[PDB]
Amino acid sequence: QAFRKFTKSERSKDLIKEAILDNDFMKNLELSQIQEIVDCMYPVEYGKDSCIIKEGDVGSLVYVMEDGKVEVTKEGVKLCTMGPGKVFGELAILYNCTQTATVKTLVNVKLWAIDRQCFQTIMM
Repeated sequence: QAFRKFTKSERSKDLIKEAILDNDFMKNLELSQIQEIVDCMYPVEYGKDSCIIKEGDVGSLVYVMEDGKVEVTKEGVKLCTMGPGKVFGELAILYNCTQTATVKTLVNVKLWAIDRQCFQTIMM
């Protein structure tokens, strides 16, 4: 039952909650689960032109964008761009499978990540 609270700003808590409630796979979580996810999220930064996750890789974190923009690609096609308040990486963890798409930064990016063990603890 791995878990750890990371102290963060009120704006960041609101951003994580908005991202959860905006995603069809996550938006029906109980309030207690939403808060546990908020608490277990920790900050990560990736410089511009950096792959966050690559298609075909095993999942390790669930990500919520905080600042900057990422491009999601598959088979060399831009699927979309993702800015603040968007979740990604949850499917690989929820369905214990590899990443369907690559996510690469277009500019310097800040995001919130939750370790798969903590996400698994909360979903249980």
